[PDB]
Order: sequence, then structure tokens, then C-alpha cells
Amino acid sequence: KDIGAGPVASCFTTRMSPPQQICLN
Amino acid sequence: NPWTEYMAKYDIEEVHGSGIRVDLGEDAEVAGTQYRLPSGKCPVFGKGIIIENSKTTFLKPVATGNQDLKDGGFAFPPTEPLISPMTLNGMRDFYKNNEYVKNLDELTLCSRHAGNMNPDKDENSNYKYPAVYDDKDKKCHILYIAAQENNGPMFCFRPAKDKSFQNYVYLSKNVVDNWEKVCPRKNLENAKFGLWVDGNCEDIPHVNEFSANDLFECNKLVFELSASDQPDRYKSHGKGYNWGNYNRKTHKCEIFNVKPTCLINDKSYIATTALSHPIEVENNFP
Repeated sequence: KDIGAGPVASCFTTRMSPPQQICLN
Repeated sequence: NPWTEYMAKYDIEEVHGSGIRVDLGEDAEVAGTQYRLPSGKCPVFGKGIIIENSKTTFLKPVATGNQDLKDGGFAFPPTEPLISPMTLNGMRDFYKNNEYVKNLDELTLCSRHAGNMNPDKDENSNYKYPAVYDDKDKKCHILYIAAQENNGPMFCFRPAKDKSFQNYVYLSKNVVDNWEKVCPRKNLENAKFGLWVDGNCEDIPHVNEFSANDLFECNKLVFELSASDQPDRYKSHGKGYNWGNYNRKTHKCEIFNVKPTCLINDKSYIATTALSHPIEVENNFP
């Protein structure tokens, strides 16, 4: 975490409208 | 000081405000856990990540599922709809209905596009992935891995300015939309940075001389010594050896860590910064 180790994420939700779900694969 | 306005883009603590070599200037939370993340306000021209000697690996997608970290790069793996890598025209089309985003310059657009992807189920998470814009291919690569250095005596990697990275631009979530006006890009030919004292531009009083074959090597050295957030105690806030005066006659990179407040017109010099592109020059002494 001190070197920038990040979260484990499989799906992303767009912040800007319209909100949509973007998933890996 | 008649140089105030012109010199504002060289006040790296003010304009950039985070590390350059390693930028981890903010913290953000994803599902109750705190993470460090890039936060510099300027684009860093020519920065890439070298992985275990490899130069063509970091923009490859990250390891997927039952894959080892060393089998992949740092970039977002394939998504549906495909959002990384994305060409400039691809991003402009993706955001065609959003008037506040669709006409942003390519670097700000790439930063905003990477920053649009929330990894948390909570809409209020401030975690925003950094990105790399490749000027050769006009492609925005969102970086899944925000880490920039893991060195010392696997997955070993370090930031660098390498000839293979010359067209890359490293972008945090905070890149400002007017970077063209407020951030460094071009090296200043026939100019050397100085300090304004009682109506005259004086030389930087103390510099650290490193030998350099050419301007690229000087820019690379300044980058190596620049502000680094690598281990709040670790945060540089942009303080460091961010500037160099390259003497092209003596092949010396005069590196220093105080902001410059004027320019001296000197034909033997080129003024560079750790943010600046490693090749491009401007020959218009103001």
C-alpha cells in the first residue's frame, strides 16, 4: 500500500452521466 | 520582477504539486481501505515504467485471473464496452453527448476518461486511475496499476525517461485542462534558469553538476533526481531537484532544487525540467 498497490476490481461504474457498468473480459 | 508571469509554469510546487519521478500525492478510499494514488496537476512528458529490463511491457494489459503479475503489464485489461486502450477519436465519440468533456485537449481527455472508471460500488469513491497517452498512436491507456517503483535487493520495476517512452505522457487524475498554458513542455534553447535579485537575473548560486551527452540525457537525469513520493511523510508536494540548466558546450547538466525566477539569455544553454519533453525545444527568448 505504501508504493501504490491498488484495489482488486472486476467491474467499473462510470462517474459521468449516463451511469453505466463496464466489466472486464 | 518582469519575469513573474512567464516563470509561473516553472514553479513546480505550485503548478504540479506532487512527485514527478514517483507521483503518489493523494490518498483515496475504495470499500473502506485507503490507497495512495497519483495527483500531479501537470502532464509528465516522456515518462514510462521499465519492468525487469523490459520497455515494451508496461502498456500491456495487467494479468487476468489465473495469471502471474510478471506475465502482464500495468494497463487495463480488455473490457466490455472496450474502454482501454482508446484512440483520441474513440474517446471523443464515447463522450459526444457530454459537452464538458468531448472537446477537451487529448491529454486532459485521457485523464478524465481514466478518472471516469470507478472501481468501488460506492459512487462517492475518489479513487481515479492514472493513464498514459501515447502521442505516436493517439491512444489513451488507463493504468490498472498506479504503482511506479518497486526496487531494492518478484515484479521489480522503476520509472524512467527512455528513448522508447519519448512519445508517452504520464497523466494523473488531476491533470489541469489548461496545462498547455500553465505547465512546462518544451526545453528553452539559448536560455538558462536564474534567480531575480535587485533588478538582475543572477545565476543559480549552487548547482549539482552531472555530465550529459545531450539534452535527452540531461532531461533523464533531472527526472531521476526529481520530486518523488516513493517511501504523508513520503509526500514531496513537488519539492525536489526538478530543474536543470544544460550546457551544450561543456556537456554538463547543472541540476538544482530551488524554483527559478528568471531566465538568462545564454547561447551555450538549454533550460529543462523533470516534467519537460526530453527532445522538443523552443527558441523564442522572451
